[PDB]
Amino acid sequence: QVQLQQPGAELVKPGASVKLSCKASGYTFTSDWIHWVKQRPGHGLEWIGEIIPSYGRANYNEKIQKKATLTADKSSSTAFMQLSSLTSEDSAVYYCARERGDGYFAVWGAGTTVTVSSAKTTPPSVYPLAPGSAAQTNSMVTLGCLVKGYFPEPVTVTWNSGSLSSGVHTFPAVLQSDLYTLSSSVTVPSSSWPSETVTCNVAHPASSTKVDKKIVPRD
Amino acid sequence: QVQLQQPGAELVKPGASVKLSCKASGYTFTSDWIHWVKQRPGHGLEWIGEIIPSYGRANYNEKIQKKATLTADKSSSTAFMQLSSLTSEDSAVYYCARERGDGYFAVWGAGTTVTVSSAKTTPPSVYPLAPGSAAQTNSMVTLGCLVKGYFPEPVTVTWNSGSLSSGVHTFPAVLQSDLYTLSSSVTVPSSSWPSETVTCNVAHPASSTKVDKKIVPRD
Amino acid sequence: SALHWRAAGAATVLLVIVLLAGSYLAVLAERGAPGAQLITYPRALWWSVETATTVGYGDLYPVTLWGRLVAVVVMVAGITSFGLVTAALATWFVGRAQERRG
Amino acid sequence: DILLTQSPAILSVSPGERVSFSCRASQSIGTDIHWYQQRTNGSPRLLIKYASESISGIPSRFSGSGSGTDFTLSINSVESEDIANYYCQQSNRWPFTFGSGTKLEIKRADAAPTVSIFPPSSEQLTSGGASVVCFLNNFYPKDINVKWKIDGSERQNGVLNSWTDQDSKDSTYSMSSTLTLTKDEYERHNSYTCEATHKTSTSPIVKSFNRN
Repeated sequence: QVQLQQPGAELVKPGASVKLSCKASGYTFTSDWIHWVKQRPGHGLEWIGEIIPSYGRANYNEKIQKKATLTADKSSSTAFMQLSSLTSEDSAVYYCARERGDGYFAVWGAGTTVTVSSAKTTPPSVYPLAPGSAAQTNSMVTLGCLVKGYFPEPVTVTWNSGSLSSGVHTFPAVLQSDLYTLSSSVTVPSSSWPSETVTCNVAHPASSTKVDKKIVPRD
Repeated sequence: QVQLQQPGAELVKPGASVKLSCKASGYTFTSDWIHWVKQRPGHGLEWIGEIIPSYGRANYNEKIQKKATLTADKSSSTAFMQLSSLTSEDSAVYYCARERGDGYFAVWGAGTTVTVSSAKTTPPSVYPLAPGSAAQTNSMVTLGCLVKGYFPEPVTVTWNSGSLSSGVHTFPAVLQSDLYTLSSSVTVPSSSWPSETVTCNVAHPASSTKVDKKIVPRD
Repeated sequence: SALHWRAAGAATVLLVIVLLAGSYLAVLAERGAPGAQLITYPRALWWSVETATTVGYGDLYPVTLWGRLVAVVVMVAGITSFGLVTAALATWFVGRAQERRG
Repeated sequence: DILLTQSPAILSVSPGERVSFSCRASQSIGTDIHWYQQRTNGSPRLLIKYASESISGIPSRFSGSGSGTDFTLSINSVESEDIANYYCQQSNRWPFTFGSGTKLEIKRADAAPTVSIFPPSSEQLTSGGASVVCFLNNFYPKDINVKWKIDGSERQNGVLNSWTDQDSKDSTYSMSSTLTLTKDEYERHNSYTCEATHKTSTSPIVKSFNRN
């Protein structure tokens, strides 16, 4: 089971602060250290700091402007990272990771996507992508779903609640007028559809929404 | 006497494995380590791994794909190297060497030529090379023997069971249509031949054959 | 049993506790200090032993104030423990020699 | 603090070939180096610890070597799933530091794109909007151009494209091209066409559909 639980995303207005959480399960020792790593889009992994929950002492990267403050709640096995007075430079995915005091990160959290923007949150609209009536099918058929008008990133798209993985491509979002848009592609044998149902599941952490959109052939 | 005995050669089909041996004689201590070194044609010496027979522990070069597994039989004073799933990259001479736990290889085995090929084994045909009837001799005469149609390498050519060494050249084999060919040259005083017999001895490890060919003047 | 043996046993157990506590506390003290090497528990335990025995190879050592204070406690506990075993051994030989006489 | 250098930043290799990633430390760190793999949109994954120690769950293909200042992460016979970013990390001195990362690229056989065009949904039109989506899937090399034509006339306004990174499933690339228009603009045009021009063919692959 997932050892480290982190929220999917956090939208923060410039100048404001946010407190990220990392909930641990699995074996826990008084000697465990919880680390936080920052990763901006298209860039590498940057070490931020660490904390030992059993004692509460925290250390921080001295080489970068100190934006973080680490704390830990022993009773809920949750580690926290307070980031304050943020700017666009602070937008990135923040991972938490567990180190058994032996130097390496055995396991990582899924990461929390933090977005620093003045824009307001907006859930995505999911539209179907079924072939036109004149498209000729081979032994395989390609279907899809359009996910537009959402903010901030990210959104998670799965097909048939995750049971359908092969032949799936989900394209990177494009930003236009403070809103993101992307489409996801799925290919199944032409014979299996529509007899066997095909549905995409779109989850948007920032708006706490998750919707399904069944793909059926055009009239 | 030869301290380390290794078979001359081993032919292995691609994907198969082979177990090389290194039999030690001479002083033997519980503190001796037997090392294995690989050398591809025209290249340097590459350390593969080591084993301490008295305990049986083995260490291996971590920097290269691990093809070897070392074992040792205390009763027969023989060290073994199991090479598995070989490709043409594994064809080379493999030496075993003894180290007295003081860092250097005091003595080396003769090496085992390992050939990875789909071709079948074939013993060499040895033909004489005597001067034509019109060749004019000076104070020295050059004779020889042709060794062709063998596979795999190597073959060892000596003259008069090794007693004749000066004035001898054995040329590198040439590969054509999955078979090797080479000739060996010998020069003796023109006066001494044919009164004193001259014979070449050709040994081919892979076929377990060793033949002699007396060189006599043409009719 | 006799006092010197009990004290020796007690000193040994105590020493082991100081090595364990010291290893843990050294890492806590040293992380946060640029360049510190005494920062993972397994080698810190090794470090604590070579410190308690007074070998001090120099492969590992504390650079911070608290790591050094922890080190001093480890040193003194180690010296005291082994000194106490020596003292127990002396007591044993002395008692026996009296016997050999009467 | 220890600087970890990973060069080259990108490595292109052919399938089944052995590959080696380099990581150099600014000073000697014994074997206190660890390797992580991070696939697109995924979290980092421990591959090797202390330079050469195996992690359960990781394919035998992965191995590490080195000590001192020079380290290597190797993969015997690369396959599509190995496409990702690779990072080294040291735990010799405080603070722990990460290498700058190396991207793995696989050079497969050329592949023509599978093109699919999609008409706006009834659900979207109901909101006064119309998006025509075209997929250019599983092609290689990644260089490709898409052109939109409405009623035979090339259209450029309202078009946004998106390219995936090399796919860890089959080492190919894919691209989406979305032409967004108002319900009105969409109602005053008949045919919409998507054309893909790729190295694999002198002639473009075109897909169209009529609004009727």
